[PDB]
Amino acid sequence: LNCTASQFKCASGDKCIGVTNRCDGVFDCSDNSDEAGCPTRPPGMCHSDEFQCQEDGICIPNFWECDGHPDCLYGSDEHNACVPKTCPS
Repeated sequence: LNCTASQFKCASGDKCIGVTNRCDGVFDCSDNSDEAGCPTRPPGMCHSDEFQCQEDGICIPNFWECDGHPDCLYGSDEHNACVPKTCPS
């Protein structure tokens, strides 16, 4: 018998782990079918959701960009070109 859609049916079929553990960085079931299809695709550039810092390229969440805090090595996340409004209220 099958399992719920929330339970990712592993290609092995041994364990029907949840989709929350599908591509979660953890080999939950056999053959790593949960993590086999991980579309990280970092071709030297960070993922779309993660801002790539200018000086070093270290990936940070895009929310950290122009967040009022120099998360970057040189604060390129708070780059002068941004001029964010960043209303405290």
